[PDB]
Amino acid sequence: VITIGKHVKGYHYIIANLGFTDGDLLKIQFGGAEVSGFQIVDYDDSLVSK
Amino acid sequence: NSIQIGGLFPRGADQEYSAFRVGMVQFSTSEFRLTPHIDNLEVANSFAVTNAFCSQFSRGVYAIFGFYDKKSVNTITSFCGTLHVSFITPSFPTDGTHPFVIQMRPDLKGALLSLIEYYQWDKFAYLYDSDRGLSTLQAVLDSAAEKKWQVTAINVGNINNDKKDETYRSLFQDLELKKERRVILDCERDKVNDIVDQVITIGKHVKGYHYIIANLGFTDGDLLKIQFGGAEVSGFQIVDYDDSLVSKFIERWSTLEEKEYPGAHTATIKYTSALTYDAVQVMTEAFRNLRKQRIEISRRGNAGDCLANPAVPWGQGVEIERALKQVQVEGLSGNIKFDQNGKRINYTINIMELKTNGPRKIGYWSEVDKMVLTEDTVVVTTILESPYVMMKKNHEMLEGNERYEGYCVDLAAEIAKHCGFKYKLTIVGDGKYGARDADTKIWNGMVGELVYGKADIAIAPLTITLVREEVIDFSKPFMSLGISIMI
Amino acid sequence: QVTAINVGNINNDKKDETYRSLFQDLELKKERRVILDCERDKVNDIVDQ
Amino acid sequence: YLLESTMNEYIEQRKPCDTMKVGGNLDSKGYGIATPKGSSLGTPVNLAVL
Repeated sequence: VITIGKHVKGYHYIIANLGFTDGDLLKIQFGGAEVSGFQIVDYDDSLVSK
Repeated sequence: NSIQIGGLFPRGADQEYSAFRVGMVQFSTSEFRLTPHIDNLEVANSFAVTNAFCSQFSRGVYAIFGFYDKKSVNTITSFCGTLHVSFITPSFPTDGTHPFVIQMRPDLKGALLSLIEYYQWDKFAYLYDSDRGLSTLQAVLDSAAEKKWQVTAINVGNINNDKKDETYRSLFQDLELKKERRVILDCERDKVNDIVDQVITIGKHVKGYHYIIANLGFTDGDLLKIQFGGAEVSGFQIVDYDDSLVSKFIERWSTLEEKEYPGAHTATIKYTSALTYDAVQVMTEAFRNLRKQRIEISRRGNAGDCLANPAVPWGQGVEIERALKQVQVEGLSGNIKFDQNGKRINYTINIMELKTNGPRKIGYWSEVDKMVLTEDTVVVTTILESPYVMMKKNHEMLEGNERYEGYCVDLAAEIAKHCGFKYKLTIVGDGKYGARDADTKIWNGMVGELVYGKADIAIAPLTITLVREEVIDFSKPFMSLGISIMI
Repeated sequence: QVTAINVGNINNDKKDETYRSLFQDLELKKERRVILDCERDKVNDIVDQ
Repeated sequence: YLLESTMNEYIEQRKPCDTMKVGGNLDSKGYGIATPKGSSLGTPVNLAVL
């Protein structure tokens, strides 16, 4: 997507699996296209943080 | 005849050092020998340039090949003026008239200025680097006043690697508030590859943007990562691989050994190392020409140190540079013709542009002529009718193809450009609209140009009829009309 | 909107034709505000012009 | 003098003003771009007309 340049503002993506922060995501963090997703492991929980 | 010269090479300048030895093997001749005596150093430390200069001058040399940098260039140009030792170099051109300095790099600033009006730019930014001097910046700031530009020049060199990514976002977020679509990058390899990696990450290489990588290696850096973006990328290159003498080199260059020549087994060669190979031809050509004139300049008297009070030249050094300036040979970049100063003239720079298949070549540049756009329609038959096509009151005043105007003339210009063509209106003034005649069947007027193939397109108030439809194709009707009575 | 112009490379033969050359180019734009970043030898040369 | 309708309409708005379109249309005809039979440009023109 990046190499053809299809992550600028106007586009939208939904990564439909349970790891949204699992894959590399920095390379589209600053593009302009909004990226949504799904995650079950919340690191804000204490038992996860432990 | 072992002519001894000297070498001042930067630390980590590996491919130039290999491209040095390639000419030392090929351009070695049977009748004399060139003794390199190469030293290694860090080129920005003017102490380290100095004692490496005075070491070889204590050894005694006839010429010195080596690199300089911005923080050491005046250490070089002062010493070669003083001790009269000629200096051949591929680095950036010194500004001024310096004796004993052979710049192997061509100037760029005319070609860069010539390119901008070709794209007809009025407002752009200019990301520059301090490492190669400020000469290219000073030229375009001279040029921006008289030719009405709005140059937003931003220095970019003083950035530390711990905080690169935070700065370049803050750099280009400023340009979006300015709504800058056009950018000239003016750097070496590494700062281009850094910025292009930051252009991609923020996503600023889609269609609508345009870049000009203003140095002599356009295919030198990695370019695949913006080949498919959408933003048009232009650039400058002196080493054309379509030339046979280059192709003879590359097939020799690609076959070499890595541990014998680091960076040799590649498909391309960088312009810095390209001129490194080109100068060894020029260094060899002098001592061919020198003994051909039989000017024996063997100053076997001991040169002594560089700190002589007073420092004294040696007049056979005047003999050397006149041979060095009077050399016109052919190399990888092209015609190598010098001035009295030491700068290059009569050279070519290939204006290249990046398409999806790769780097193409849209022409070359010279001193005598500007950008020579070395690349590699329809003929409108109509008639002037009000308000379709009308003869302007500025007939002799306004020249060109806006000499006719009207409703059809706008719609002819709409229909040529959305399709891609450019119009050529030429009116056959016979007056007849034209039909298939009785007893002879000759298409008379506008159809006489169109059916008989003397024109291609016909934008005109012409009626599609049955016998009209058979001979030639038509478009859709402009408007719906009818036969009307006029009294 | 900065117009930066090198006045450093001006030589003594062509002063009254070149110092007249840029100010009319300023006057063709009507530039009204000038910063001088020079040494006093060049400053008094400019103020005389 | 019978002629084209919008050609007759243009002279009526131009100001010698002594001309008059009377009645209405007596036919239906079409103003189309004459292209060669099997044109090099016609099929791009045909959409760009539309």
